[PDB]
Amino acid sequence: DRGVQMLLTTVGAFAAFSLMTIAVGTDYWLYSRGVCKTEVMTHSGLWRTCCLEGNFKGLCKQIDHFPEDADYEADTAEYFLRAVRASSIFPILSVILLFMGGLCIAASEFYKTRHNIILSAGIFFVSAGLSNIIGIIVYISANAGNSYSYGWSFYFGALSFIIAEMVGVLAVHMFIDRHKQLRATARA
Amino acid sequence: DRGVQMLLTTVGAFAAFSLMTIAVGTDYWLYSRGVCKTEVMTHSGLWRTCCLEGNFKGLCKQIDHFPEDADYEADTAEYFLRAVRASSIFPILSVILLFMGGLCIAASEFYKTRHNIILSAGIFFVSAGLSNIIGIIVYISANAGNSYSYGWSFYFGALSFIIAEMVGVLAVHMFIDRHKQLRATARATD
Amino acid sequence: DRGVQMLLTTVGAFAAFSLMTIAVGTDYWLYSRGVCKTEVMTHSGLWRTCCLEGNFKGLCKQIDHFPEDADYEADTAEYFLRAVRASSIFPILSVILLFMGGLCIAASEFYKTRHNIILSAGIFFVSAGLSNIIGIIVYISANAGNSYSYGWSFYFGALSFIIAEMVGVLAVHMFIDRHKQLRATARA
Amino acid sequence: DRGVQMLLTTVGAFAAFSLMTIAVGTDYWLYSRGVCKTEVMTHSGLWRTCCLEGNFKGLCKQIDHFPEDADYEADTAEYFLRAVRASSIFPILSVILLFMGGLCIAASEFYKTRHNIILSAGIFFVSAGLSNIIGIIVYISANAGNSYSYGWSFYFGALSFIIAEMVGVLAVHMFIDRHKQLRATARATD
Amino acid sequence: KPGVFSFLDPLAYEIWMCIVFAYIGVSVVLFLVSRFSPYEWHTSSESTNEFGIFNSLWFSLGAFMQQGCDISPRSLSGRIVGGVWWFFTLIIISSYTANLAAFLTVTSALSLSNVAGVFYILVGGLGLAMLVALIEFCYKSRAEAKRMK
Amino acid sequence: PQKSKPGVFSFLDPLAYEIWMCIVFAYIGVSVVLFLVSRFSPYEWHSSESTNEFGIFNSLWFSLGAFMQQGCDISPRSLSGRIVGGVWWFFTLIIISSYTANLAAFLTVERMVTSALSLSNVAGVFYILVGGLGLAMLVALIEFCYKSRAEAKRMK
Amino acid sequence: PQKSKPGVFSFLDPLAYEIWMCIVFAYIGVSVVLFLVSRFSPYEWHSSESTNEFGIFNSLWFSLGAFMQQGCDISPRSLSGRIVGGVWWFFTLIIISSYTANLAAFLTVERMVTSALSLSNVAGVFYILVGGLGLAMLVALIEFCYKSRAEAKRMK
Amino acid sequence: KPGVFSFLDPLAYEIWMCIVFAYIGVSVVLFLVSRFSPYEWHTSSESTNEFGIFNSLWFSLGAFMQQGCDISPRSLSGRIVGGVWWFFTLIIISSYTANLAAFLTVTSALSLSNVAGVFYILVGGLGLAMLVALIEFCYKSRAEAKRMK
Ligand SMILES: [Cl-]
Ligand SMILES: [Cl-]
Ligand SMILES: [Cl-]
Ligand SMILES: [Cl-]
Repeated sequence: DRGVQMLLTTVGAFAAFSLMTIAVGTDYWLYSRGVCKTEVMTHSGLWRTCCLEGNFKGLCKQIDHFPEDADYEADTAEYFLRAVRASSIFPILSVILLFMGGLCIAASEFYKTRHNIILSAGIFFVSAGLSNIIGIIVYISANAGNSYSYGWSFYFGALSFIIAEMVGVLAVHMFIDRHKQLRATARA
Repeated sequence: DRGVQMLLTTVGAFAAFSLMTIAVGTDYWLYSRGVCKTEVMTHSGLWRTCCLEGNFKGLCKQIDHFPEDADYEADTAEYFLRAVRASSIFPILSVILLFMGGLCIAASEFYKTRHNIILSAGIFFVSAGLSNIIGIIVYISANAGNSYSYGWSFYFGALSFIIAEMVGVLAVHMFIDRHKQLRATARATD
Repeated sequence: DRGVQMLLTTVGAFAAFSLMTIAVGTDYWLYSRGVCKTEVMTHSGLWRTCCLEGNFKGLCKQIDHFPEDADYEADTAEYFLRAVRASSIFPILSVILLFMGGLCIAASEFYKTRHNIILSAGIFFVSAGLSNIIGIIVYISANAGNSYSYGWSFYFGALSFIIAEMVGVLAVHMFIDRHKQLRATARA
Repeated sequence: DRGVQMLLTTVGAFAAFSLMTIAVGTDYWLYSRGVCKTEVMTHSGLWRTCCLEGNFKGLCKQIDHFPEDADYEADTAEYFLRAVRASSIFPILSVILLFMGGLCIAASEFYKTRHNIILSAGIFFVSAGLSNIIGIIVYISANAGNSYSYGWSFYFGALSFIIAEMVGVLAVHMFIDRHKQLRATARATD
Repeated sequence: KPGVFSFLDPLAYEIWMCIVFAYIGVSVVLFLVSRFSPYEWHTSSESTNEFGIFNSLWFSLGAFMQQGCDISPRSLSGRIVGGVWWFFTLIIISSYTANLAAFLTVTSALSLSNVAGVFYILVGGLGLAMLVALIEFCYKSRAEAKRMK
Repeated sequence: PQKSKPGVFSFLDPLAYEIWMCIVFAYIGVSVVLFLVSRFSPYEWHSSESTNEFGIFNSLWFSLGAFMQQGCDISPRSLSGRIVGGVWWFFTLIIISSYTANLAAFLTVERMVTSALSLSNVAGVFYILVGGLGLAMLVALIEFCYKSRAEAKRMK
Repeated sequence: PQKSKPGVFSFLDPLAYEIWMCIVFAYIGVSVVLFLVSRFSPYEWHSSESTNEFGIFNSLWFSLGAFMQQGCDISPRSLSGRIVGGVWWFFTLIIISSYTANLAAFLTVERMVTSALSLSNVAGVFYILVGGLGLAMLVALIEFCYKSRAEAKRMK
Repeated sequence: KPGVFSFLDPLAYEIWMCIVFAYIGVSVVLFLVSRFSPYEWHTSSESTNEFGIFNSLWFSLGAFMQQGCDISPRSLSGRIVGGVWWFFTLIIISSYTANLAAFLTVTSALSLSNVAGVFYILVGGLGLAMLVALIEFCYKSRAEAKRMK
């Protein structure tokens, strides 16, 4: 049904947006051993790392995105990867594209005559998933620059990627169905 | 050819069930060196190990399904494998599925109107073969966890798997033929 | 043309038969260093090996198919392999199958109504080629049981195998064409 | 679109021929250390090596196409490779084939009736590209027989190969279109 | 002490997860570039190609598994997707095979205990496929029953 | 004391005999399940022909081709058939990679009881191939003879 | 003194740059020759359609698939096209075997200027994949926009 | 000192010769068992299959080259031939790949001097195919000319 498909598209878009927004702003991307002030178990995210035990428990330190002591500068590729990881450009880009796709989905209900809005929303969702993939790869690769575990914010981003791809598929299907109905009306 | 197919299916189902039951019951699964007293050549099955030749011939001892000391349960996979091997859940499940398929075949012969019973029999036989595969894999892996050889009970189980797969194929073919005849008769009557 | 195809089949059958008969009867299957009396360059075949130089030039010696001095017996597989190599069963069998294929071709030449004789000849030629392959493999494998080269008898056998395969293809084509003509006359 | 295709084919054929001729004539094929006196950075082509920078800048020396002493004439493969490299038979053959294709195109523009000339031009261009490939492989292999880099003559030859393949594709397309139009007109007149 | 799923050792866990994500993304993009255009539909209308989402997933899986399938992209964008996925598959599968060869050479025959996990996965997949087929058959039977009444 | 050359069936050495037996069993099971999920449902049937080509013989052919990394002219189209095919493809990938990792090393093992591969190391493969060709010819000839007898019975 | 990790394009390391350039040239040449021998003859043409599907775009697709160990939905049927296909198949076999012999070793070379593969060793492959997906989307959208403009022109 | 054709080193010369002989024999047997029977021809009549001698050679070559073709045997004998050829191909190609890896691991990048021979073979094949096509075109043109007069 068209109503069921629209409800699923809207619910999935909102759920993916919420999951990725929580992912980008939470400090549970990674569990590893480190220092939360200026080796103990710590939970880390895109921006802050905080220890789970000790006297300093609950205090977070900004991630040293450009450590000049342990690596004392590096090549152009390493610095470029460090800048991309520090900016978190791709997770935030995925958030922005998901929000724009949700806006397109919402605006299309009040503009039922316009057909390219659904296609634009599907493109936005697919691009948001691709940006999610690039951000995940950047984060994992930059973490390499001895036992660690990923937190629920990372898996929140993974589920957001999957949901964004599903919602994009649904949006493209809705676009196809609307154009099919238009062609059928043209035949009649 | 329907009667011939019925007879072949019944005979094959009975043969597979009997072979699997004999393999589960008997203790000629593996020939290997060991002891049956709580190094001599012994023959062991799923439950018991017994000595051939030597001085303690005819003595059967229950297999200690949880060997080694210190009982390390850190890896749950190894304990899970040991539990599965000890219970012999998969060979017995294959026996049960073979019996269920035979029961379905007999009921279909008695009813001869409900076609879904033949489908159920075929499904049961295919699942029995798959359970036999899983049981064989579990048994060999548990043994892995010293020249050895496999006795006739193991090959009886293998032949049971083969025959069960053949009977499942035959039962599915019978289901297909019954539905094809039903469709042809419906077309003719219309 | 039927006449052209028959001429090609007969010529190829005769050429393959002659080539393999010379191959099984000549003493130039292999060139290697050895002794032809009772380490000098010698030319070898299936049964005899002569030396090409030295004081003992021209003296062939029967090949020691079961040497008990340099090998002093072996396992069942080696004994079976050397028995097969000594008997030369597969080269001689290829010769025999080529001869029977030629006989069938001639019989069909003076028995034009019977159609299965061409099929039999094609089967004989294909089997002769397969026997050629088995014999070549057996010979090379037994030679293993430091520089050597193969003579013109070995390549005579190889070309005989190729010609036998071609003649078998031609015979099957003739059989197909004959049955095509039969069924076309039946249709009319 | 026929006139556009003709113009593109002519322009591409001329460009490929000119690039190949310049690459063959010039000596910026490889940048490597060496000498040009009949270790300093030098640039060399198919016939000459010339010193840049240093004190002997501008000095050009003919490449010793048969180096190394003891003249080991044991393997014919190495002598064959050196002979092909020294003669530069394949780059010059590519130049000749490109010129022949251009000549065929020019003759076709005049006759405008014999369609087999366009096919000949396409064949010539494709063969010229293949000869370029062979020459590049031979040149690199002979160099293999110390940081180095390739100059702009090498990339001129590579671009010439690419353009020759493109022009060959275009010429074959033109031949196909001419025969298709001929067939369509024959159908219409019948 | 290699486990039952030790055949996954040559590649890290992150590579496997990103492989799954990449497979999903490539399948979705293949379907999108194959079916979104109204100009690819001719006269419910029928598409000029067979690259729906389910068939796109099947194509991607067959390409990654070195098996192929019965369809192939014909358009420029679909073929770009297919070519880049082919390059990715070649690199990833070759790296896995080379690292597995290195892992196995740390001549002893492989034992069944090292492939029991893949056997378990295979039998579980067979059971799941049978269950899906049975559920579909039951649903079709219920649909026919309500159609007949 | 003499070195033991590897046997004529040395191509089976890289995998244990239990692995080979389980491979055969898995192949049979996969073919049977493919045929079952492809042909059992009456809603997949249109005298009356099925929507797919996956009969038992064709299922065995497809499974054998998939294990040999070759492929046939057919491929499953339904969800369940594609699940079977995909899991078989994964199994084949793992097993074939494990087998072919060190095949050349396994074929030239000298047992006490780099170099080019010799023909004696693959003579067994060649023997099996020629035997298969001969058996195929025998089967074809037997079928032709049977059909000729049937035609003679029809004409008499 | 720090160990230099392999670059983001380290999957090209096993083969020299000259080999890569010659591979590209060989691929272009094979595709062009395949198209030529398949389409040039007017006796291969039946508005009028060719007896085969081997146009320049399809020839490029076939050659790329053959080099990628994948295949496509078409295959040459004539003697001349099959010669090109067979020699390209032999080339692909040799080159791909040589490339994939030691890929895992080449991907984890630490240069002073057995462990599992890490994601940083294949991040470049992933980047190229995502870039290709994005480029395909861009091309499809551009084609749709152009066709919409053409439809609007037709309507007006 | 590896030669121009050093990529053939992992297999001995006798293995290559027997590979060629086996390819020829398998193709011939495939054609024979596919086409010999008059009962495989339906109504010049047309065969129920496409396995003529040329197509049998093409199928065998595609199978050995790990590429496949557009046809596949359907009968029992043809499928026996195909299966045994698949087994032979898998063993032989796997052994060649493993021995080539061993030969190359005697991490230095491969140079063009080690593959110039395969490049030469490729270009020679392209030239031969072009020559064959041109000869066929000339023969057809002469046939058309004598048909028009
Ligand atoms: Cl954070
Ligand atoms: Cl017991
Ligand atoms: Cl002799
Ligand atoms: Cl110069």
